[PDB]
Amino acid sequence: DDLLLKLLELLVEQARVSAEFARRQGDEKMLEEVARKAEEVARKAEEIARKARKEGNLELALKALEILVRAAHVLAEIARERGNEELQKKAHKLAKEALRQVIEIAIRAIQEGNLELAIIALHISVRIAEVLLETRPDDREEIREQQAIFELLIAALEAAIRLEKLKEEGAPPEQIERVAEHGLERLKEIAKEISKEVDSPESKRIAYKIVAAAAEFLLKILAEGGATPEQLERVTEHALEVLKEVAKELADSPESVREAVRLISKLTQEGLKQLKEIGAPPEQIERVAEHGLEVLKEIAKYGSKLTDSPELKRELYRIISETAKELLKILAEGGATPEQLERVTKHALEVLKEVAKELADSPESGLAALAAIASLAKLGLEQLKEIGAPPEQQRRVTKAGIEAVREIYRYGRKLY
Amino acid sequence: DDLLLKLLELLVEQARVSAEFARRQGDEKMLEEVARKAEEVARKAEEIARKARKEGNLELALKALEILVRAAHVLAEIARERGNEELQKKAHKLAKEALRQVIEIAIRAIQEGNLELAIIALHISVRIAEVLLETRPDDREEIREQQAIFELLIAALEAAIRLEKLKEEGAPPEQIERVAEHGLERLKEIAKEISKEVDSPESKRIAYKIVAAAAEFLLKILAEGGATPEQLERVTEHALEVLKEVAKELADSPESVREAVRLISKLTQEGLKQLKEIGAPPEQIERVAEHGLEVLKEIAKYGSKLTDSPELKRELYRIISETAKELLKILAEGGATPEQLERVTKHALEVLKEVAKELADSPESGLAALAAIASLAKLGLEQLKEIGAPPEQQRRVTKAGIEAVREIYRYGRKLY
Amino acid sequence: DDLLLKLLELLVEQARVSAEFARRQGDEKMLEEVARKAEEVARKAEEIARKARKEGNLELALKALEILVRAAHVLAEIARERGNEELQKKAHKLAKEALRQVIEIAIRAIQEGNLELAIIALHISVRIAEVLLETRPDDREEIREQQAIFELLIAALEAAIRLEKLKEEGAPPEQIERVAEHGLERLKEIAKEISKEVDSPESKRIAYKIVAAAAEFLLKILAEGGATPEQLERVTEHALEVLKEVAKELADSPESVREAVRLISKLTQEGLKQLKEIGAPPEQIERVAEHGLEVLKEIAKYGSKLTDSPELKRELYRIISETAKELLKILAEGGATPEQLERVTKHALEVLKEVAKELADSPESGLAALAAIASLAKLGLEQLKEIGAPPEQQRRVTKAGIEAVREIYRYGRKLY
Repeated sequence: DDLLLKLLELLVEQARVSAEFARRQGDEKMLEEVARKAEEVARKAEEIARKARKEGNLELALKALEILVRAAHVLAEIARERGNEELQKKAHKLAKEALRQVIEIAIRAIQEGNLELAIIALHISVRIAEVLLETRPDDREEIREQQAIFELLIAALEAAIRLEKLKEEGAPPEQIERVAEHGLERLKEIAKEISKEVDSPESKRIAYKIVAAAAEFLLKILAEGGATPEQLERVTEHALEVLKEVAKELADSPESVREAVRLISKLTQEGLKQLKEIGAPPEQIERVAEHGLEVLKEIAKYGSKLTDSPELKRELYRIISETAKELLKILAEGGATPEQLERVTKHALEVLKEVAKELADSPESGLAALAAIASLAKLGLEQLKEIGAPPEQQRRVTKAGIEAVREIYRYGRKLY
Repeated sequence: DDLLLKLLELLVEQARVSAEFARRQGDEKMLEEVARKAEEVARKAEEIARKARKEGNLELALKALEILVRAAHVLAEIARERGNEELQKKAHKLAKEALRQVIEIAIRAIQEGNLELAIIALHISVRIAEVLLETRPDDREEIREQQAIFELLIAALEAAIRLEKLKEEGAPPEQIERVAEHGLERLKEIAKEISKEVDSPESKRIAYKIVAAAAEFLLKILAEGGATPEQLERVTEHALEVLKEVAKELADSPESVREAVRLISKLTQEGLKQLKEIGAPPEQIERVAEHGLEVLKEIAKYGSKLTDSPELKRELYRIISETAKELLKILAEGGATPEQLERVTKHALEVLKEVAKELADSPESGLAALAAIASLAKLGLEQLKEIGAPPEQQRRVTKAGIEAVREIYRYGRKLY
Repeated sequence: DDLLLKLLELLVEQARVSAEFARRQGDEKMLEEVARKAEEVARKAEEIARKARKEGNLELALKALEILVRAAHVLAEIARERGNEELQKKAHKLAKEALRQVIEIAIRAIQEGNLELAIIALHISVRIAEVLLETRPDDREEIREQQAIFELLIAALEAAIRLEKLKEEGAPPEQIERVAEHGLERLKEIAKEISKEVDSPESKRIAYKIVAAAAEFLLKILAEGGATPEQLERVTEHALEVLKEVAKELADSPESVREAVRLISKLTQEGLKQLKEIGAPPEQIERVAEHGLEVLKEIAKYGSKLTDSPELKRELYRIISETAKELLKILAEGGATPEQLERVTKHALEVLKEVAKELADSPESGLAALAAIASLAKLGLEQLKEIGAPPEQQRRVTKAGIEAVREIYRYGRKLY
């Protein structure tokens, strides 16, 4: 592929030189034709960039974005002197989209755990900032949002590199966890200040996603560092608590709540999977599971306060049920006893019951939630079946399931 | 070697920085001294560049050209603000020589087929264009000729990179052939429009060389791709036809014809070489040989109608005869039956006779043509002897030789 | 590692782009905040640069310096529009310190033989020159000193790369020596002209260090080139002689003598190491030893005119004695006869006596000179003991030592 990108660079640079020449000559027809070439080059680059995004070669994607930056610069240089607002609109929107895509790449680079790609991407984002700055210097809010995003990314990167070097240097876990907490606290404070600054929904969405990625990166490097599970658990709980606080600030929209749950659940699941891989005693696993479910429930409750969509409620509840199913599957893969599984299953059902009691407001949603509860009970009983649990355990869980179903039906009879 | 080039770079940059300083001081003596230093640095670079050209390291030559470009930039920048026309004339001429050399390198990069070298060369050609643009705001025509050349190189690269990828992807040879034709026909019509747009004989020479190289590359990549001989033959005809059409526009000077036939001969030689290498039946080879020879004949005629020089006529005859002799020698090395050898020998004698009938205007040119015909007969008889052909075939050939020589004398009898 | 500095690059770029935005907006508060941030970035960079200097990774050191120069550039670019003096004062001082450090690294890179590091250092020096030039274009003497240093480095590097090439080519050592001699003579004439231009003690100190390093490099490359010991000795004499000339021209301050002596001693040591490793006859070693000591005494004699510092005189005598001790150590490691040991030891005592006669001016300085020659006598006797020289040789040397002490006491009786 690289030849095509290099050709597009050659083309776009030629378009720049031809445009500077055409500006010296006053040739509006050449300017029009190179503007067409520049748009078509940008189209070729965009089409290739989506292909690179599909295949996951970040270097090519970033290079394609740099071509898009260069093409935007040429288009903007033309649009500036021509006064053509449709070119200015196109370039500005393309630059916004590039900023979005490079931010997504930056999040992905953090998620994959190589910081050099993120740094390069962030450099390209500063080029995007230069293009944006020449495009619209009066949108101080966009600039400041990009700066906030950048500042957060830099803060995350500073913690990331510091931690990565402490790991490579073989530092004592006590120093590491003090640094990690200081990182989380600083990130939280920065995010909290950013939440005072900004009002773009997408900026907040991005911000929380970055924070979540920063917590996940900490989790990854800390876990690869091989620290004793007690430290992993303590950092995890602090991270979940921070994530809950920062969500309680930043989340106030359909997508933000849905994504916040998706993130917190993902990070919970990841952390529990790390505890499973290190071979932690099930007591710690169960504490993380409960504390995670409690946090999730508190978030679900918080998010629900604004709500008017049964559809969002349905998907949220579905995600909560998927979370419970995943949690039980992790304990089962972890070789947990049926008595640990029933304790967890009971708490999970009780959380589901409480979350249904918060969320539910129609018979239709009541049925859907009930069906989810029932499906969880089915999977839970299927775990007890797979471990060959005594019939009393099966009866206990089944009765609890029936009782929860009955109580939710009593609430359903109040709603209907 | 590169350390010397690197010192020359930093010397150039120090000349730039010291020239900023000297302008800020008003130190005309320092400007004179650093201008001498920059000329001498350029002289070192020019000698090293010609050394690199002799050794065939394109990277060194290109880097040395970039040094020459940077050196020219500072020289021209000083000369412009000084009003020094001798330095301005030196810089423009040197930059034009650099443009020639980079174009030749770009053609060589197409010939060697590593398109990354062609990309790097093309990038340096953009740098040449930038310095030229800062040199000549007035000669927009020369700049536009360079742009046309660049656009042709770009078109060639679009075909080249498309084809390279299309064969990396292992596509149907027929789909490849449709793309290759679309490349050639687009290139040809572009070249025709370029032939209207430009007027420098050398620019047209360059353009034709590029077109020839584009066909040559397509042929080489297609043949290395293992496409069946029918595709090679079809493309070869189309390529010859293209070369013929563009030559019929461009054949306005002695060396233009000489080059045109040389390039047609090259394409023909590569054609037979690939048909030999793939193991095609001599049936295809002999058809292509006839095609190439008759195109050559019609071009040789056409160029002769546009021209008068005795030495050109002599050279054209010589080249045509050497071409025919080499093509017959290739067919004989290709192991074809004696029948194909005599068929081609007869056709070649007829071509040479027609060429004599077009060219000949002095007893000396008659004798030279006769001597060439005799040399062709000698080589033909030598190949019939080496394959051990029946004596009747040998006699048939020498009789045809005498008959041709008789007809040459019957023409010459009008002049003598 | 590098990523830390890359974050600093991002912060620098961000500081620039935000400061250009803040200049479009009139945001004095942002300018103040980013200026503080840029100073803190420079603080981070300075500490990292000290760490790199300690670890001796020159690639990192040069990277860190370049990024420091970038940080200085943005700091100055902000301070210029602000009209702030203290930032300009800081930047100018820091840039001079960076120039000093990069020059030291350039000397070290000449020592470590990979001239690409010296080229990168030289590139950074040109970047420093741009920063200095945009900082204070009226401080022309500093710029001209940097130019003199650059010119000297260029002269050295041109000889260096020429020798590297002739050595790699396998040129006859006589031609290499002719080139090296011409290099040294050219370097001396340059150093003379530099000494006619400059008056900064540090500039002369740097200059002489560079000259000494150039001779040292020439010696090392010629020795690696396998030249016969006679050529090494002839070059060594020319080197000592030219080092003496340039030292005498440049030196008018205390540490300059101490360093000059140290450098001459180093070049003497390196020469003796070559003759020892190649297995030269001790006759050549004894010539080099005498010639070095003779020159050292000429320099010590010259230097004695410049100051009354007792500490300096004691240091010079100390270094002279260390030189004699090292010379004996090398001669003994060379397996030379007790006759060579007495020949050299006698000269060593005598040149020490001359050095005492020139330098000493007090009872305390007499006792120091005495103490040193007595220490030399102790080592000399220890060498004659370790080689197992016959008691008569031990006694002959011991009496000569006592007589040197007697002569020193004859002077001591006039000093007290």
